[PDB]
Amino acid sequence: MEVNQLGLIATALFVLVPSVFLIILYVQTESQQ
Amino acid sequence: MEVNQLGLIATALFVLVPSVFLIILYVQTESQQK
Amino acid sequence: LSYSLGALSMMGFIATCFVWFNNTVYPSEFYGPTGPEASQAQAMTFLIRDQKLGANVGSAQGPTGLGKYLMRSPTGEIIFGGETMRFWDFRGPWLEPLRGPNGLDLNKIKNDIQPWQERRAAEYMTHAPLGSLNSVGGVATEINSVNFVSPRSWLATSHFVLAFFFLVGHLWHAGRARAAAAGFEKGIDRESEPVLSMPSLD
Amino acid sequence: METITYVFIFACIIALFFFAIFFREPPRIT
Amino acid sequence: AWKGHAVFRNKEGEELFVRRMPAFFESFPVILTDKNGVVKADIPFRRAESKYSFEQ
Amino acid sequence: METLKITVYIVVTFFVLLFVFGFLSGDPARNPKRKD
Amino acid sequence: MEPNPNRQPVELNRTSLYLGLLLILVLALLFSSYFFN
Amino acid sequence: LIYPLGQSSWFFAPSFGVAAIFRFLLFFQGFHNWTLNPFHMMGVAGVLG
Amino acid sequence: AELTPEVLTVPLNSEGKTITLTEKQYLEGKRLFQYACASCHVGGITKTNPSLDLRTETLALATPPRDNIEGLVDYMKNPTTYDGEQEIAEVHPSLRSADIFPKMRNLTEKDLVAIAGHILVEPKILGDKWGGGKVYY
Amino acid sequence: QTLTYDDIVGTGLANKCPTLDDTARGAYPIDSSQTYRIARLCLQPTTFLVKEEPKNKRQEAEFVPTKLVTRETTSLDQIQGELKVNSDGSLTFVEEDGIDFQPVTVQMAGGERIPLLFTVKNLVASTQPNVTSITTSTDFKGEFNVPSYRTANFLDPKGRGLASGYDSAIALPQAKEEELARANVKRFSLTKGQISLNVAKVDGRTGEIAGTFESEQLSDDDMGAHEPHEVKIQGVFYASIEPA
Amino acid sequence: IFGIAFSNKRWLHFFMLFVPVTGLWMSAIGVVGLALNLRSYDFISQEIRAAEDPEFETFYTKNLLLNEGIRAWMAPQDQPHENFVFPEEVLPRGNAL
Amino acid sequence: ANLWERFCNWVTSTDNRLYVGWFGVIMIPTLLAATICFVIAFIAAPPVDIDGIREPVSGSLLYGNNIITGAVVPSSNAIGLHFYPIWEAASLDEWLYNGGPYQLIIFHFLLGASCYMGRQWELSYRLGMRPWICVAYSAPLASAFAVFLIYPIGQGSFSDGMPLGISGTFNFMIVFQAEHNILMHPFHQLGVAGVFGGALFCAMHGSLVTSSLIRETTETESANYGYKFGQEEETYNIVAAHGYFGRLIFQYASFNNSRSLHFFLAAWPVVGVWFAALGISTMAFNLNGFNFNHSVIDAKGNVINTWADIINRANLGMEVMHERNAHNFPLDLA
Amino acid sequence: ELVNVVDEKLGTAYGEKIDLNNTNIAAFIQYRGLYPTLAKLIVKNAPYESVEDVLNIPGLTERQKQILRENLEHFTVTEVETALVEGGDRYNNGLYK
Ligand code: CLA
Ligand code: CLA
Ligand code: CLA
Ligand SMILES: CC(C)=CCC/C(C)=C/CC/C(C)=C/CC/C(C)=C/CC/C(C)=C/CC/C(C)=C/CC/C(C)=C/CC/C(C)=C/CC/C(C)=C/CC1=CC(=O)C(C)=C(C)C1=O
Ligand SMILES: CC(C)=CCC/C(C)=C/CC/C(C)=C\CC/C(C)=C/CC/C(C)=C/CC/C(C)=C/CC/C(C)=C/CC/C(C)=C/CC/C(C)=C/CC1=CC(=O)C(C)=C(C)C1=O
Ligand SMILES: CCCCCCCCCCCCCCCC(=O)OC[C@H](COP(=O)(O)OC[C@@H](O)CO)OC(=O)CCCCCCCCCCCCCCC
Ligand SMILES: CCCCCCCCCCCCCCCC(=O)OC[C@H](COP(=O)(O)OC[C@@H](O)CO)OC(=O)CCCCCCCCCCCCCCC
Ligand code: HEC
Ligand SMILES: CCCCCCCCCCCCO[C@@H]1O[C@H](CO)[C@@H](O[C@H]2O[C@H](CO)[C@@H](O)[C@H](O)[C@H]2O)[C@H](O)[C@H]1O
Ligand SMILES: CCCCCCCCCCCCO[C@@H]1O[C@H](CO)[C@@H](O[C@H]2O[C@H](CO)[C@@H](O)[C@H](O)[C@H]2O)[C@H](O)[C@H]1O
Ligand SMILES: CCCCCCCS[C@@H]1O[C@H](CO)[C@@H](O)[C@H](O)[C@H]1O
Ligand code: OEX
Ligand SMILES: [Ca+2]
Ligand SMILES: [Cl-]
Ligand SMILES: [Cl-]
Repeated sequence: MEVNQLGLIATALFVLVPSVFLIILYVQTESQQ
Repeated sequence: MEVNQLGLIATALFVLVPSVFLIILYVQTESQQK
Repeated sequence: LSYSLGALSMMGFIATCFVWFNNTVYPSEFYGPTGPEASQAQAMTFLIRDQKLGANVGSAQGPTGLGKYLMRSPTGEIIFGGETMRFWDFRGPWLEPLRGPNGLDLNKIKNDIQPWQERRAAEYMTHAPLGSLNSVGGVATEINSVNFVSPRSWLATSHFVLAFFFLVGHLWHAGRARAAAAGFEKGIDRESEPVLSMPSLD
Repeated sequence: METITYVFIFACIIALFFFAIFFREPPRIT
Repeated sequence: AWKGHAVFRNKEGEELFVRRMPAFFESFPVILTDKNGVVKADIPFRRAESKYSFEQ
Repeated sequence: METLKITVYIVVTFFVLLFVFGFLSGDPARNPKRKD
Repeated sequence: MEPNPNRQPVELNRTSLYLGLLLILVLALLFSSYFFN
Repeated sequence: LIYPLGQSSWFFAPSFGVAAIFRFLLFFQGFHNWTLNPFHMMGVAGVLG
Repeated sequence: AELTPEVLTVPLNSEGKTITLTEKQYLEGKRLFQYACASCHVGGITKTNPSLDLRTETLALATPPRDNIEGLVDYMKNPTTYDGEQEIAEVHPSLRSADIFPKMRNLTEKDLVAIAGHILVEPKILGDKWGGGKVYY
Repeated sequence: QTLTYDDIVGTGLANKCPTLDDTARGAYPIDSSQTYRIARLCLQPTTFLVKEEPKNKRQEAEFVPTKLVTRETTSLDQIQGELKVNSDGSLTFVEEDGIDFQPVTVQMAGGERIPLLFTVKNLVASTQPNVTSITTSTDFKGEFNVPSYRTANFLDPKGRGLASGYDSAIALPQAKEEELARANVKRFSLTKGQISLNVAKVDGRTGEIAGTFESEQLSDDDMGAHEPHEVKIQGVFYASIEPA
Repeated sequence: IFGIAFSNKRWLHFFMLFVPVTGLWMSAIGVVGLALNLRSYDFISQEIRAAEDPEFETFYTKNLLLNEGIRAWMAPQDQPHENFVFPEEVLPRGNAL
Repeated sequence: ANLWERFCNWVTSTDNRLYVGWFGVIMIPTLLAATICFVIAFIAAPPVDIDGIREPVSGSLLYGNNIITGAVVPSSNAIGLHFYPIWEAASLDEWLYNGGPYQLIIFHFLLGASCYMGRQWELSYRLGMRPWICVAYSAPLASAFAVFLIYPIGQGSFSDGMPLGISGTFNFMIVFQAEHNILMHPFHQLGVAGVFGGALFCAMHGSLVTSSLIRETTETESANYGYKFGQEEETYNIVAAHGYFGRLIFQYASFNNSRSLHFFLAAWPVVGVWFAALGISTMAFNLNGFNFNHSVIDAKGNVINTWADIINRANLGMEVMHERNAHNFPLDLA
Repeated sequence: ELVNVVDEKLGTAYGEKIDLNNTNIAAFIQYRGLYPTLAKLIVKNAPYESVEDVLNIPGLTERQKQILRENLEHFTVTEVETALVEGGDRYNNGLYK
């Protein structure tokens, strides 16, 4: 199908950028105290 | 130019995945009890 | 009481299907045609009309490639075409004279359709059980003119509603009867809360 | 690539269910 | 490039005007009227009872 | 297909029997309070 | 249930972060031309 | 307010009535394909949720 | 706009005589048409044969002509195909076949005139809606 | 011993042609002064073969087996027509009417579905000369018409058709039309098929015959959107011959 | 029963505010787009495939045909200032209906 | 004890991380079967001839769909209400063409979800709870029965059941409006009151409890840490919340009894959705929404349109276009 | 060049008169006396090399011939178009009201 060629990286960064933000914050909470 | 259409996401994940691995490890080191 | 409520709910669902499909103990002379019946009667009506005009209804190919008037069921029986293909299990006294061993019989269709069958098919096609809550007969887009909702629709809808609420009543009273017999229908005893004596899930 | 993407996201969600259920932070009466 | 202004005429030589698409419509029929808004030609959907086809 | 049909019939029968015999196995008594 | 005595904290100091990001970014600057081809 | 202000006139705002609002729903389906819109879908999830 | 005597004036026969129906006749005609005919002819179409409608222009080209009171009254006694060639009382409601179409059993000559008047007046009110089908709803 | 509709319904027998016993090896005399008709012709397909579309023209393509996916809806039946005695003693069946077509979809290895209008519409089929009696050595060979699988009102999923529908790709209002012409302009196919009927059994007393058939015809071309496939249909047939 | 459960009553009741309030806010953003006819009307990849392949059909293309019927059949009376006159022959209709 | 007793004790055990129970022994296999078939079909099933006219509709991702357009497509109109298990097909290829996955999925789902409801009764009993959470769940459950089973029965075909997909759902809704004028039906209107009202009261209750949380935390921590799981004291001041809401409207329009309040929160959406389900289930037998087409007439007899007549024009557009190759005769009678 | 043959036929006499070789049978209702008795005979005995050949239908009564003679001005004949005559479409072409 003739899909938008930027859709793949749009979807990938849409997932990865906020997910890694949350993982960073979670892991550094676990490592506290 | 007729570049490989996967080159963009290949480069983006090549940077992002290991960089994020290191940032996770760094930040949780800083937050450990001093 | 809860046992009987479950029984009556089941019976209500059964009666709903009885009045919707069965035309023996709910004769169509009195209750109107069934939904399947009226749809079959429409196909019969235009088969009769177009055949009178000269159409060879056995060899007439419809737009999809299926027969416009006649086609095969998934097991080969000759049945009416169009959307009424779904209703080929229908049986009724105005239609059975046209049925032979392999289903609807083309020679009987060509030669043996009587005026009373044309009348009954026209009557049932135009009293199909479709109509509005304020009793405007016909499809939802039809204009006001005909005051009609089939008794089959009134009886089917009313008894589904009642059967459903009686299923709810069964669950209500069955669950309450269990809780009352075991002694906690009024709530948890603060000094004897069962979950507090159970091991943690994790 | 579209189908892979859709099925990948779905697979991540199902894995998330597994962790959210069996590796939840346990509820503790304080 | 502009192709130029299209003037539509029927076999009797009357000028006809294509009904323009309003912004609301993703798609729109093709209907031609005379200067007084009377329909004179169109592109039919069903053909069997067409009266206004460009061919006719 | 015939083997599939027989297999499913056996599977369904198995689980239905578990359901029926399970609820016949003194279910009112399986509560935290009064057992009767 | 009893905790696992083999667990260890993990560390990455700031210099190692900078060295690692330099490695990743320079590797990307090098290989990206071949990814686009 | 915003929707009719973007359109040609107040005419295409919802009229204040039961059947008039139903017409508004069906207009949005036929002209805007509003069921396909992910912002409507999130609205549905929020209301039903 | 009003339901005037002019609106209620319709052809009595093929020879130029008119008859002016009363408002009570018009109301009776609407009631009787719904009672005996609308199950197939709602809005002036024909559900079991949509090629033939009740438009006045269609009735005028029927054989014998049906665009007048006498023609319509005769049709309800002894209906024919559009070319007049076949009598169809056996499949169309009529006084002749009131035995098999029981709703015709109690229709009087006065009732048939009212039904005929309804069929002729209604397109004068509704225009293309009469016999137009869903396109004009 | 005579089965009713309720005996047959749902069994699959309604899609099967009548058979004759192994004892039916007789001969049915033809009176050259008598007129005859076929009161019932039935064709029950048992195999659908599709000719593969090869990349190499030096390679001779073969007919390969297929899987029927539209169930027991395939047989032609209740067909009738004149059975003429020609001056040279050959017989010619002229098909008049009947359930003489079935849409059929078969599926090739790998998933490609092949719709066709399996048919003997307007069949004219003749025996060899000097057929004084129909016997197990009698054969019928003839041609028939294969009209478009969809008729002229059929609308595609974007609403385009021949006698109805849009005449353009309305979802692409400013696309160039030339590349879409084959999909936009619907065309109605009409081709010929060929069939052979091999008589294998004859009941001289009843005028019934049965045997095997093979027919060849083109499949659906989707109202001109793509090329049809060549199909070969094999099966059994039954016919009842009567003085007319 | 479900695998997860609330354990914090303050979170539970904040979540009850958050969910419907956020949903209505999202629907409002879509309507702001429709003010400008900035619709999610089509999937371009679907339309390109369907235009070239008259056997390709999904529920998405089926609903567009419904929309086309809605527009043509309701517009003359619903938009009287446009003075639409759509001759019978141009109205989109399937077979028979 | 004996193996059957130990088995029964494990099945009904209150200590399993997920409760099994006797309803669960039917629920778990049926829901796994429906889930696995759904996922595989959604990804990889070939097109399905939903309307029995040899016009297969593609539902799966690999066959050209995205998440929004994809579906598991209902079984063929040629099947109608006939039971079409895998072993009734000559081959899987035939089963797939005719929409076999849809019947397998909805029948296993409906059975499994019915057992989910019974399982909610069962665990409440084992835990010493009151029993009626399962009655609240009967409202969405009845709605699923309405669109997957009752509507097909009334119309005579599973091809008219709701498709298992996002755009297929919209298709079902639009066709339903054309054929039943559901928007003008009071049971659907009660349904809307139920879900609009449910969302309203959800936001209301959430906002009122959140507004009266008792101060237990500092400015730099989430107020949620002010509540501890299992504490005996209430975590908000219901007297303050009622004092607010009773002044927002008037005193007697506000709940001061938490039990009354939460009963209302349960009953309003549950009853409204019951009527929604009954709307679909009775329009299944063609008792349709109010029809006021040409209800207003002037002194001569001209039709004076109302908004109902405009609705009618939209419905007609849906009617004449839906299933554009399936109707040969002038009336759509099912 | 690809051509829609029905649109093409609308530019011939088929788009102006009742084509005895092609037109669907309901068109004979336009004129007095043709439907259904003559209309059936005309469609059954089609095609015709000229309009006047309709008078040669075997079995026509003298009154039927008179009616046909009065209506020859409303008839035409063109080449049989497969797309208009297959599917029994001359007896029912999928159009009602
Ligand atoms: C508003 C309340 C209400 C009303 C008005 C009705 C009304 C009706 N119901 Mg419904 N029903 C209801 C609620 C209601 N129901 C509820 C809550 C349930 C449980 C969900 C049901 C379950 C139900 C079922 C299962 C059926 C009905 C049926 C009917 C119809 C026939 C009733 C009948 O004959 O009963 C029977 C009467 C009795 C049992 C009393 C005794 C009758 C004796 C035995 C008769 C003997 C007759 C014999 C000829 C005499 C010969 C003697 C000889 C010597 C000469 C009637 C329209 C029937 C129907 O038509 O289905 C659509 C049907 O099958 N109802
Ligand atoms: C099984 C029960 C049943 C059925 C199928 C019918 C069917 C019919 N009735 Mg009868 N009738 C009934 C019971 C029933 N009735 C009862 C209980 C009474 C006493 C009130 C009557 C008195 C009666 C009269 C006086 C008339 C009829 C008429 C009719 C006909 C037209 C109905 C109409 O227009 O409804 C209109 C529709 C409504 C009024 C909608 C009802 C919606 C209710 C409120 C929904 C209820 C849901 C549920 C029960 C509530 C649950 C609450 C929840 C929180 C648990 C139709 C054949 C008419 C007729 O034509 O007679 C020849 C007529 O004039 N009926
Ligand atoms: C599953 C079915 C479903 C669900 C749950 C929804 C849910 C929603 N729809 Mg969608 N819709 C659907 C199907 C659905 N829709 C379909 C199939 C279509 C066809 C495309 C639509 C077409 C549609 C349109 C055209 C619109 C919606 C909108 C909405 C949102 C309305 C929120 C609201 O409460 O406004 C209600 C109104 C308010 C909350 C405004 C404030 C009201 C004040 C406070 C009232 C005060 C009253 C006062 C006291 C006086 C009372 C007097 C009394 C006598 C009456 C909500 C997300 C609306 C939207 O997206 O808005 C952004 C909208 O415009 N929908
Ligand atoms: C093979 C493939 C690819 C298959 C996929 C096919 C397919 C079609 C997938 C579907 C894709 C999909 C999911 C689409 C939906 C997309 C969509 C519209 C998303 C909306 C996103 C969004 C941000 C919307 C904005 C509005 C919003 C915030 C909505 C949130 C809705 C939401 C999560 C509501 C909560 C629902 C829910 C089940 C809550 C459970 C809560 C719970 C455990 C209560 C139990 C409970 C109650 C008590 O009272 C107490 C006291 C306790 C203690 C307790 O426990
Ligand atoms: C220029 C000029 C003239 C100026 C004059 C200014 C002036 C002085 C004015 C004076 C006023 C005056 C004289 C006249 C006023 C004129 C007038 C009549 C205006 C009309 C305004 C109007 C139409 C208002 C309508 C709005 C209204 C009353 C809506 C009622 C809605 C409704 C259904 C309410 C309550 C029903 C109900 C059961 C709600 C429960 C909801 C719910 C579950 C809440 C959850 C909940 C509830 C609790 O309860 C508590 C505890 C908690 C925990 C909790 O979760
Ligand atoms: C398919 C799934 C894929 C998953 C993703 C995998 C992520 C892999 C991430 C690997 C990143 C590792 C980087 C660690 C970087 C890092 O931590 O370095 C510092 C580290 C020092 O270690 P120490 O023993 O001092 O420990 C300190 C601790 O805090 C480290 O954790 O040395 C090494 O790791 C030795 C090898 C790397 C030496 C690399 C130096 C490169 C110099 C710059 C080169 C570029 C410029 C060239 C110009 C010509
Ligand atoms: C028979 C077995 C049935 C098992 C079915 C599997 C159920 C899966 C349930 C959700 C698991 C993931 C939850 C993660 C999140 C999680 O772990 O939450 C756990 C959380 C626990 O809340 P607490 O009160 O303990 O947390 C309080 C404080 O920690 C907040 O800081 O629960 C909620 O918040 C309930 C409200 C959200 C409920 C979300 C429901 C989502 C339903 C699924 C929707 C998406 C479907 C997409 C399909 C493609
Ligand atoms: C369906 C069961 C019908 C009912 C009830 C009534 N009519 Fe009818 N009508 C019906 C058909 C199938 C036809 C065509 C018959 C044919 O083969 O020609 C008709 C025709 C008429 C006509 C002639 C229309 C024309 O254009 O010439 C008239 C005047 C007519 N019908 C009147 C009429 C009246 C007054 C009725 C109630 C008393 C009535 N019809 C009932 C089908 C049905
Ligand atoms: C569909 C086919 C099934 C039809 C069965 C019809 C029922 C006819 C009688 C069957 C009786 C079943 O027998 C039932 O199972 C076993 C057999 O000892 C018993 O065993 C049970 O007893 C006690 C009751 O407190 C339970 O706590 C215990 O865990 C359980 O093992 C049940 O007490 C008995 O009632
Ligand atoms: C798309 C790319 C994704 C890449 C994802 C990479 C994931 C990397 C995960 C790193 C996990 C770190 O694991 C984390 O280790 C720290 C110590 O280091 C643990 O922390 C533990 O030790 C520290 C330090 O003594 C204590 O202060 C703390 O109280 C204790 O819990 C955490 O309990 C654990 O969660
Ligand atoms: C683990 C289950 C994987 C799902 C299997 C999908 C069906 S199998 C699939 O069928 C296609 C269509 O016939 C073929 O073209 C393809 O070659 C084949 O792999
Ligand atoms: O299939 Mn689905 O939709 Ca219930 O209506 Mn008839 O059928 Mn079809 O048309 Mn309309
Ligand atoms: Ca031989
Ligand atoms: Cl559709
Ligand atoms: Cl149909």
